[PDB]
Amino acid sequence: KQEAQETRQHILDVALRLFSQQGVSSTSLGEIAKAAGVTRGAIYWHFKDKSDLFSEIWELSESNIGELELEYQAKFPGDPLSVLREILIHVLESTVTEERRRLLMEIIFHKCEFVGEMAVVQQAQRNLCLESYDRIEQTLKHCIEAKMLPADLMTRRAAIIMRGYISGLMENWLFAPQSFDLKKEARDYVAILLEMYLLCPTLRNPA
Amino acid sequence: KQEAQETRQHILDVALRLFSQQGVSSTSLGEIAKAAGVTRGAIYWHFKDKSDLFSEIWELSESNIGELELEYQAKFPGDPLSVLREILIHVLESTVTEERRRLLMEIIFHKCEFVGEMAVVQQAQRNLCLESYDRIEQTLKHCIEAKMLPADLMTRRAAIIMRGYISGLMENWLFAPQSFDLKKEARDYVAILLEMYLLCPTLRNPA
Repeated sequence: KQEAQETRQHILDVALRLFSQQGVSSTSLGEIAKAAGVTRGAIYWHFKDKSDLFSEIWELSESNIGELELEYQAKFPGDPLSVLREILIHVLESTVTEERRRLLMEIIFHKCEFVGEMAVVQQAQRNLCLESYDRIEQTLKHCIEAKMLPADLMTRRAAIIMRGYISGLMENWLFAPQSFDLKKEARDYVAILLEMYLLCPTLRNPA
Repeated sequence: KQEAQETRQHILDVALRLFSQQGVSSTSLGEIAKAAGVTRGAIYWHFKDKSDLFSEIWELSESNIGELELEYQAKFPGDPLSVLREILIHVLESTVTEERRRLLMEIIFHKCEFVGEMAVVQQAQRNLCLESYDRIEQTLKHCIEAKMLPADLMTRRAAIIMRGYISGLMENWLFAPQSFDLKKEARDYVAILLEMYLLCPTLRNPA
C-alpha cells in the first residue's frame, strides 16, 4: 503493498515541483528519483518515460472537472448556469492557492519544451482541447434549454471565447503574480464571462 | 557597410524560425550561424549572447504598436475607440498570417525555456507587461473623455481582461490551428471585447 502507491503520487508531486524550478528540458527521471527519496530502478517501475510521467498528471491530479460538476450540481439543483459559473470560479482560484493546480499550469504556459518527446503530449492535449469545446458547447446548450442564456447564442463562438478568456487570465497571472490578484477577483472575472453571453451582441446571429 | 545590417535582420529571421522547430533550449548561436549563411565569428559580433539575440526581437520586429497607432489615428480622426479596435484586429490577424508575428508568439507560449538565462528576458517582459497595463488604461481613459465608454468603467479591471482575452485567443490558436479560424473571426472577437465595457455590469462600480 500500500506504501508503493503512496510513493507513486509523491513522484507526481516532486516531478511537478522540479519541472517548475528548472524546467523539463534539463530534468531527467534520475533527478526526480533522488528528490522524492527513491531509487532510479523504482521510478522507471511506476512510469515508462518522460511522456508517461507527464501524461499521468492529467489522470489523477488534473481533470477533476467532471467531479466538480457533481459537487456544484448537488449545491445548485436545476441551475446549469451557476454550475458553469462555480466551476470557473474554482478553476481561477485553484491556479492561485492550490499547489497541484498552480504548478501544473506553470509548466505548459512557461516551463515546457513542446519540441521533441514533448510534442507527443502536445498532440495528447490537442484532442483534450478539441473535446473540451464540444463538452462546453453542450453545457452552453443545457443553459439554452433552461432559457438562462439567449436562444440565438452561438455555442461554437462562445466555446472559443470561454477557453481563451479563462486560460488567458491564468497564463498572465503565472507570468506576473504581483500584477493583479486573481483569487480575490475570480468571482468578478467569471461574472463578466457570464454577462457576455446574455447581453453582448455579435455573439447573436440571424436565422 | 550596408549589407552587414542586411544580414543582421536575417539572423533575427533565421533564429526566430529555428527557435520554433527545435526550441531555444537545444539551439545555440552556432546552430543559427550555419543556417543564415554566416560564420560563428560574425554572429557574436552582432549579438552578445542568448538573451541579447532574444531581446533584439522586440526592438525591431515586435512592438510596432505605437506606429500602428499613428497608422489608424490618421485613418480615424477623433475616434479613440476605433483605434483601440483596429490595433486589436491587426494583432489577432498578424499572429495568423504574418511570419514575424506568428513565430515570435509561438516561442513565448510554447517553445521557450523561462528557466536559466531565459529568466532574464522573462523579467524584461515582466516590466513590458506592467507598463502595458498603464498604457492601455490611458487609452481607455481617452475613450472615457470622449464619452465612447461609460464613465463608471474600471480601467484597471479592463486592462487585466483585455490582455488576458487577446493573448489567450492567441496562445490557443498557436496550440491548435485547426480548431478555429482566428483571422476570419478577428473582427468578431474584438467586437465582443469592445461590447464588454459599454454593456456588461460588474465592470461598473459605485462612487
